[PDB]
Amino acid sequence: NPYFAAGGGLMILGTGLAVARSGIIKAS
Amino acid sequence: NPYFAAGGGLMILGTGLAVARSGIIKAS
Repeated sequence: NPYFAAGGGLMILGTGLAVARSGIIKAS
Repeated sequence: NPYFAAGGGLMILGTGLAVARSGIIKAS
């Protein structure tokens, strides 16, 4: 679990990257 | 985590490859 609790964090920050790219593109 | 922190980087550069192929095709 703790060695593989980072996959969820990378998925979370990747969803954040997609929301930021989408929202960032809308702002631009 | 650090042994598997490369899966996120490969996914990132693969998304970059898709954006570059899409954008590169548009430029061509």
